[PDB]
Amino acid sequence: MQVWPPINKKKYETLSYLPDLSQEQLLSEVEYLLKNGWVPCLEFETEHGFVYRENNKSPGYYDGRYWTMWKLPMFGCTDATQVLAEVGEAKKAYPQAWIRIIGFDNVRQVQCISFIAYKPEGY
Amino acid sequence: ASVGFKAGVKEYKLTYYTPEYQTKDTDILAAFRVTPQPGVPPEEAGAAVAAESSTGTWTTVWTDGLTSLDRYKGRCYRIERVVGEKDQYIAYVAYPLDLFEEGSVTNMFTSIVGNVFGFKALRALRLEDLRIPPAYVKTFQGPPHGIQVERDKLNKYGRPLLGCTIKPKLGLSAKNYGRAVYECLRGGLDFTKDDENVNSQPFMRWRDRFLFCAEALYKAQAETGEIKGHYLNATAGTCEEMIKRAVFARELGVPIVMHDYLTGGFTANTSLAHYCRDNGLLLHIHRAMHAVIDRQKNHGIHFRVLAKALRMSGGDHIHSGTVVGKLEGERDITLGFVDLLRDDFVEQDRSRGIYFTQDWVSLPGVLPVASGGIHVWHMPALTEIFGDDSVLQFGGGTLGHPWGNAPGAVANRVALEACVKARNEGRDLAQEGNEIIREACKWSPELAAACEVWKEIVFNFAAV
Amino acid sequence: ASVGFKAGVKEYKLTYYTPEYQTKDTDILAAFRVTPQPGVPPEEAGAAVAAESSTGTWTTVWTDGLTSLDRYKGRCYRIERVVGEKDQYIAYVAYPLDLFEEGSVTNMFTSIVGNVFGFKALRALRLEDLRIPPAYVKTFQGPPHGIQVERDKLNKYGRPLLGCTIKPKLGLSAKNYGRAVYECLRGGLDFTKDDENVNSQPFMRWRDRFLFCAEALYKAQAETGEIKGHYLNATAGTCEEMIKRAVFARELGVPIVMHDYLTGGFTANTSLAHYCRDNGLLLHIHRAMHAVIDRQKNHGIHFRVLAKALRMSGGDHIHSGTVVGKLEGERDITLGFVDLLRDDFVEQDRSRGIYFTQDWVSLPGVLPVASGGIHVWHMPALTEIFGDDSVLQFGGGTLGHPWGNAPGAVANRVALEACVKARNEGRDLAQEGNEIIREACKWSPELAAACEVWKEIVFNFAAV
Amino acid sequence: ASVGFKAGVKEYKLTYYTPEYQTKDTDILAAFRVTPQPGVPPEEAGAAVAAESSTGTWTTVWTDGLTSLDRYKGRCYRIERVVGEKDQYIAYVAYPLDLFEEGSVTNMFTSIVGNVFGFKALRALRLEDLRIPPAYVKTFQGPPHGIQVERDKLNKYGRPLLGCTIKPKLGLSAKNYGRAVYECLRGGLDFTKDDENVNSQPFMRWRDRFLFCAEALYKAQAETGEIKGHYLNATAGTCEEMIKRAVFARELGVPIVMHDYLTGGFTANTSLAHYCRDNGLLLHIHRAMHAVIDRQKNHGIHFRVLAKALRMSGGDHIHSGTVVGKLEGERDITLGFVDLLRDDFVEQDRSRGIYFTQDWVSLPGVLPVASGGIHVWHMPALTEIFGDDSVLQFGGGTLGHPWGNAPGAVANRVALEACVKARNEGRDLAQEGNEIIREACKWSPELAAACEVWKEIVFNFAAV
Amino acid sequence: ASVGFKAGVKEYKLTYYTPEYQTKDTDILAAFRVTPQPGVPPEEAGAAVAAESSTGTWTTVWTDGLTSLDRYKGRCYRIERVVGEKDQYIAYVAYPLDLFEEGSVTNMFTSIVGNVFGFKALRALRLEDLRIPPAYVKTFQGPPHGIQVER
Amino acid sequence: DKLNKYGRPLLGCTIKPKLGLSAKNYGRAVYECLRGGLDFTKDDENVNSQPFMRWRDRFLFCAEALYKAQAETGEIKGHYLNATAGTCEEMIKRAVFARELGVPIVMHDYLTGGFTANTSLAHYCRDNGLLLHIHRAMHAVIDRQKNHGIHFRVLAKAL
Ligand SMILES: O=C(O)[C@@](O)(COP(=O)(O)O)[C@H](O)[C@H](O)COP(=O)(O)O
Ligand SMILES: O=C(O)[C@@](O)(COP(=O)(O)O)[C@H](O)[C@H](O)COP(=O)(O)O
Ligand SMILES: O=C(O)[C@@](O)(COP(=O)(O)O)[C@H](O)[C@H](O)COP(=O)(O)O
Ligand SMILES: [Mg+2]
Ligand SMILES: [Mg+2]
Ligand SMILES: [Mg+2]
Ligand SMILES: [Mg+2]
Repeated sequence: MQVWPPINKKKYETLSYLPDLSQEQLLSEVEYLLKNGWVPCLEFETEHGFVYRENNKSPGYYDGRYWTMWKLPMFGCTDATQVLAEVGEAKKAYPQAWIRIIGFDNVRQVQCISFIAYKPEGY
Repeated sequence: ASVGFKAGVKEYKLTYYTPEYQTKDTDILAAFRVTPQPGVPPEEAGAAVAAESSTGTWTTVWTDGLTSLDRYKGRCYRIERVVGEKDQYIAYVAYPLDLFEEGSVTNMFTSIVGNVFGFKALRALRLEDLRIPPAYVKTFQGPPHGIQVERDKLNKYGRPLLGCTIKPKLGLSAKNYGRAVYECLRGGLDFTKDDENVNSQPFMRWRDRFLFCAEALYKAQAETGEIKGHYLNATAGTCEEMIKRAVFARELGVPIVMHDYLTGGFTANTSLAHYCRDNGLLLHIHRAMHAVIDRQKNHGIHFRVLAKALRMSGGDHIHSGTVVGKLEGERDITLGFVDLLRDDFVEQDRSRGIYFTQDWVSLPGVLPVASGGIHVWHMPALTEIFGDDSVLQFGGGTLGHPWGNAPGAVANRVALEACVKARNEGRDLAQEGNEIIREACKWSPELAAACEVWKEIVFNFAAV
Repeated sequence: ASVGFKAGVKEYKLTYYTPEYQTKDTDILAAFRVTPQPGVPPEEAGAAVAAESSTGTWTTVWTDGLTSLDRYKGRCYRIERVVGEKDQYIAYVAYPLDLFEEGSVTNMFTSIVGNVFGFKALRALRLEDLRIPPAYVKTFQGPPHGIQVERDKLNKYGRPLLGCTIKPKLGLSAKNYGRAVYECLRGGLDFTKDDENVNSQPFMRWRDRFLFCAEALYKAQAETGEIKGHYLNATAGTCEEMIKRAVFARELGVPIVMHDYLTGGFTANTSLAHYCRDNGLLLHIHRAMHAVIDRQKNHGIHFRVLAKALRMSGGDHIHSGTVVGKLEGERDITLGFVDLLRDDFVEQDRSRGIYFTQDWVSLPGVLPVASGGIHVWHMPALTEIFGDDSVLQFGGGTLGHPWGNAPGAVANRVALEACVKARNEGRDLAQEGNEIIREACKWSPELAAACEVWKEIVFNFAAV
Repeated sequence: ASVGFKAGVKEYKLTYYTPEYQTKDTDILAAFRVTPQPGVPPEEAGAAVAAESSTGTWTTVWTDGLTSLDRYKGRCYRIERVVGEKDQYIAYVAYPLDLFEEGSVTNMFTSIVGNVFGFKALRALRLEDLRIPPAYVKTFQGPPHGIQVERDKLNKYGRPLLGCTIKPKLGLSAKNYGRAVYECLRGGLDFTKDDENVNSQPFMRWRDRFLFCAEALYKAQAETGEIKGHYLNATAGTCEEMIKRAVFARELGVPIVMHDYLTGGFTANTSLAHYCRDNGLLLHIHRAMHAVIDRQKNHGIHFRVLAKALRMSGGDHIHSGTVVGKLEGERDITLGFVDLLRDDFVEQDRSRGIYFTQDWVSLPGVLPVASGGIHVWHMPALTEIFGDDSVLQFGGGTLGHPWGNAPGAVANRVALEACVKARNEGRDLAQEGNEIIREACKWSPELAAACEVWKEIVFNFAAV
Repeated sequence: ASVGFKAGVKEYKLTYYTPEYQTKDTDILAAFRVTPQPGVPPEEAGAAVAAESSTGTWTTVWTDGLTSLDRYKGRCYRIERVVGEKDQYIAYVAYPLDLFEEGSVTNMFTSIVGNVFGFKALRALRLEDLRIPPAYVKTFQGPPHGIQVER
Repeated sequence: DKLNKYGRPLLGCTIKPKLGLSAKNYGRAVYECLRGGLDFTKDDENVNSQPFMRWRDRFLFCAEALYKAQAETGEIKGHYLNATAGTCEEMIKRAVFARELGVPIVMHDYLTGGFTANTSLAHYCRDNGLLLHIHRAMHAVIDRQKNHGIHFRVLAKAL
């Protein structure tokens, strides 16, 4: 029997409960996204790794959800490899950034996917 | 008027059996599965169902001449034999728009299912489907929020949302409830919730439970760094009581409340959906009492209708069944209505029990919830049958884990991420299912503990 | 606590089957008629029904040790074979008081009927009766007024109250609705009413209907010199809507409103009863949708329970059936729940379907209403079966008379006063029925006209 | 009716003395201690007390025949001689449910104690006990929260909660009150409070005191790291004023308020309990005026009744006496009603003055408070007599300490924790009392200072 | 999305002129009487009127790829010459129901007539008729009473 | 004085596409414009509450986003929240939500709404401290032709 620790296990939604994704593994993801028609997009954050509630507490309001867009959604791209590139490209420049990869379904307007591509040091 | 008033009885057939009829795009159509009484021609049974459902009674009344039944009469425009079935048919009835109060499922239900199910001339009646026209759909608010906004709010994408019903059903204290909540949530569940009969009782009062589960979910969200929520049950005995509770949840900043739509009722639900909309709470619908109506294939109302009705009155989530767990429910049918719950347009598909094309003219879709007697070993199936746009709930399956809630949570969260990646890498949750969680059981101590425990459990029993 | 937490499934039987059990005076008791699935021992079925109805789930959860299930567990204290019946039994379950939220039928139903009807292990489940303890009865308001104050208010003694449903069902304009109303009431009917599906529609809007029916009942009351009333349907799509209509009836000073409790919902009904109580409006309950739940002898809820549920929620009138007319209903059963509806104490009598002694500790009683496909020739029977404390309604039976409403009203008033005196002189409504009205038909022109028209009609068809 | 109306006086005896009578589970029963007037046969006395308390007057009125007194009459079903007592008896009276307005102690007391205490035919009367049936208990809300939730909320377990009444009684300025409050609280008391006659006066106005005491408990809680609270007195002259203050504490976020239930009244009390319930404040009741009713053994109302009355109206705390301090109270009796305040079921024990078994059907229990003239050297006894579930208060005993409030606090805390461990180690608070604190005074400077000052004080005087 | 975001201006004609289009029974339809500026092909004027009336602006914005204009774009599905008339035409436009707030004429007019009458490219514009579909009609209360009730 | 902005034109942007963006994307687009250095972003005059995005949802997210952007830049930001609705009750009701969010400006299409509703809104704004931006939709229907109508200088005086 073991006590799930109460202390350095901050999560990042989808896939954050499996072991660190290998680049191959990560590749599978961008691959899937693609397979489906989602436009891949990147957003990084260097200051508020997690939601807060400083400006408001009404129901549904949480500060810290929005992240910074890395360049633009790569519409038309089909090179899984090219987005991966980008990830590399951003840890260079924002080494302390948390970087994530998302997938837009433009017909439904929902982010059909999202998985963290890179935590900064000590996360 | 026109044609003298001639007092006296006449068969229904004469006015409500209209095979001639050409449905209007604004008509409400209904597929009733009728089983008459011995000497009753189907077209009479069929005409009674349509008459006594719209404009007519059992004898001739002069007043008809004051208006015009051609405009108002409900009409049986076709019967069909139920292949390989005991004098059982499909009577199709069409109801002109003018007959229904806008915005009101209550009204719609009062008409279509008001009195006809007890006719002496019928021995059993069952409504299978209703075609809601766009002209009627546009008069409803529908879900406070729907799938996309819910995701957008909680910031959660790609994979089923996970949840757990605290147990025991009744008997836990305000405080234990909180404890249990926090413990399940920090583990990695997205939501915990009140059992559908946890309202406000001598053992635990709603205001006490609400205050402590708020404390707890807030603790669990800070800890994990992932938005959490606990469904707080607002079902009450009076609308005033009901709103009053929803109002507190709002005071606390919590994100979702819950309501037993059938025991509460459509009139009360509709009110809560409006209150949620204006106040920004997500509302979880629980379908208690439903199987009282939707089980027997020969009498009652089919769930696909109950489900439609809710996307109309209001709800962000609705319990859709599990196929694979403790309560009844077949796969094809479920698939059918789940599309009725989430899609914009659903094409007619008798295979799956959908008798009419449903166009929802952009009414928000509702997130189906898979709950009841399901565990770790079902993960890949649920994942398969339902897709990411679903909520999967672990009651027994969370508080039932050998090391307690936190661990029991972690087990499920891994089981599912596991299945999700298998899927994404291209594995086949249906064939390859079993290895996948089996595989993951190996790398996860909490997942393992789980696997061992519920390995041999299934709820195979020949369905109704 | 005590006894190590030992994870895993176990049969329901181990905790919810307690034939040992001695029911407490404050326990809710329920007689369910269960039909298991082939390999399910009744005592397991029965315990599943009791566990999944009170405190347990399908596997073992440590939290139970936090509280004490001996205090809270729902328990199956006996099974009985349904003599001469297909593996069908009467599981009897007992629910401790502590489990139900005071004043809430919503909560009671959520528990007793929430989920058990869809268990895979069962194939059919039906609730036949519920024993409400005085400790729980006392937590309800009950009817806004009840039999005595309603007669006291309307000033009406010694005979059934007479009423009529305006027809056509849907389609008449506000104005025509009033005309029809005035005409029926001036004739001698006590009441007229909205058809359960007349709410607020394009053809006729609620406030216009209410305004003209007031004008009309006021006309007829003045004319005849007898207090008149028109049931104004407050059934709406939101509680706010509902209250809002109730509030205008109050503004016009009219004496009674009406509500479809089942399509509306217990939550909304209770709120209306309260409002009616505080503003002194009598409330007429229309049980639309009920036959979807109460028809089949093997699955569902029995009306006697629906009937009970309302006397708790609140209603001054409830439709009780006719035995003799257009919809299903048998005499003994009926007599059975009619006593459950009006009397203070009702002794158990399996003959009549009453499975438990019901003590109402002075909750007011509700006036049963006999309606649907009844005419002049049924008078003596109805009078017989129901007695003075009933409302007998003539829809078709009134607007279908060859000389219109007024005369058709007169027709029924005479027929009934006819039967009442026959009765009082000592004639025998059951043997002597037929001559009595037959004799009257001879002296009354309006009555005559009626007799001739419905002479040959009856609705005999072998019951379900 | 039946039996001609025969005008004129008759002895009570004829209808209200019914030794035949078999009490019903829903009857309210009362044990009155009567002392007739010389020529009054007890069974007359007894029937006067029962008649003039339910349905009758002094002469014969015909109206009685309109209704049925058998249903309604209060009834004296047995007298008993007060062994070794001056023509004093125990008349036992039974009141049927139907006579009391639900939720209203006001109603119940208006009946049972309304006029009989002043009959000329009696010379003294006194209510000793009342049996509230579960069917009447379920109609009350009872305490806003109760022992469990209060502990759960404040996070306090295993030992009596400690508290202090700031002194002087009246004359301190809003600011000084706050000063004194922080100072008591930082020392280790859980609660400080308003003296029951501290409302709003020229020397210090309620809004001013509330604001400063908020400042101060917030200081003290920060400092100690232990939830603190200060009873804010809401007793006022009008309900409007009263709620208005209740409302301000809510705005401050403070956790408890207080009310002198007897000088305020039941009507206002109950309002307050409801307000507290819905807004989450804990209510402490202060029994000012009670001794006006409950001291003499021959005339009045016994506190066990006043105490029952409160657990019905609503209170989280109630003062229960000290046995060992400045005001009257004997140990057994006390033990007796303390159980009546906190237990679920209390078996009848004439030893301890309990004349009837009392089932509270889960009403939450109230926390008894021990106050007035108690000090360091009483610790062990109080702890003995009351148990962990008690509040023990040190007014003088705190602001009476040689080094001021903080130290005084600390003194009592150690004294009590001291007692608590001794108890837990298995020492005998009763035999071993005295060493225990004596021992600790040795290790605690603040505690010592204490011991020295109040060593020789006791309040032994022969009780009433 | 799909098709790279390519910055810069483009004629309206490219997306708002769709003579192909089959009107849906829930579309709001509008008959505008357009009179272009000298060098403006009616099918441009007509597309300008449809675009600046529903979903677009004057240059290319990437955000379009976030949603899908085929669902939302307003669309000019026919032009007709005003027989015996000074370069004047009947542009017909179709607006999908999803675009209008229920029950709000204020919303409906804000779209259909909000900015188009002032385009530089047009010298005169006039709304002649609007087809309101049953699905939008049922979202209005309409008159308090109407002819029968009043009578 | 309020926004703390002096010497130069204030800069602003209307999010596009006109209709069809989801509450969430609107917020995204808003933060992104704002962080770049625009003072204000705003609703397109026909952005009220529609099936694709409901007013309460947009208000909540645009609040998140301008609050992000202002933090980041260290320069007061605002996003015109459109309050134009079908009934005064609805209209004020939205006005009221912006007030609850603490946001600094709202907007109203004064001509399609009307003067009666406009004035109500101005009063509401006055008393509750919101700045109101008026959008002149429909105006060209009145003010273009040189021979018939009302000249905008009048419409402008009227406002
Ligand atoms: O109370 C229960 O039994 C559950 O809460 C699950 O607890 P477990 O997960 O421990 O079984 C049920 O899924 C729904 O409540 C049953 O209904 P539905 O068919 O409508 O989902
Ligand atoms: O709508 C109707 O058909 C009635 O209005 C009667 O009209 P008629 O008198 O013209 O038939 C019915 O009695 C009740 O409404 C039927 O239900 P119940 O069995 O619940 O009484
Ligand atoms: O005002 C007072 O005298 C007290 O405040 C105590 O102050 P000390 O602690 O300084 O005496 C008394 O406990 C209660 O108030 C007296 O009554 P009760 O018998 O009901 O507890
Ligand atoms: Mg449940
Ligand atoms: Mg009817
Ligand atoms: Mg005091
Ligand atoms: Mg614009």
